[PDB]
Amino acid sequence: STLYEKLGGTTAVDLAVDKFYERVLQDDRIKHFFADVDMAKQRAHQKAFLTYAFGGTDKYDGRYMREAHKELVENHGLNGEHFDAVAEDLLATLKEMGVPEDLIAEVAAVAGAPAHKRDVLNQ
Ligand code: HEM
Ligand SMILES: [K+]
Repeated sequence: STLYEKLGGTTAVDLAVDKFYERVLQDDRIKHFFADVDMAKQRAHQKAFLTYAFGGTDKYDGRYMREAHKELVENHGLNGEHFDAVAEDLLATLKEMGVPEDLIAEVAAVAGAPAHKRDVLNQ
């Protein structure tokens, strides 16, 4: 199954989520998409994204993805350049964790997959 077991338990998951959260928070390309939400919810998001990318797709229905990002698309100007910045932040986090470049490619293909990018971007 999912995230806890793929990364190797509680501490490892928290490490991945915190590093990802940190990088995105400091990323001027995209930090503003989180301006109207609290810090706890910003981290919860990076956790969700990470879970998805590692293969916990199940709980993130495309229709829910479309709706969940609709205000970003309509109100914050969310586009593909932004989507890519977040994907790239995740992969940079996993590299900074020593995760193998092949295995980063595996999640890179998931997180950045056309049907999901299409849903997030309200294409
Ligand atoms: C792997 C791709 C992604 C998945 C699976 C995903 C999933 C989610 C989910 C499940 C929520 C809902 C949180 C909630 O309802 O409590 C959410 C919210 C959000 N996502 Fe994503 N997301 C993805 C990519 C992105 C990207 C690329 C951005 C760009 C910044 C983004 C920005 C946001 C924002 C701003 C919210 C709303 C925060 C809030 O109001 O709670 N997401 N996303
Ligand atoms: K543990």
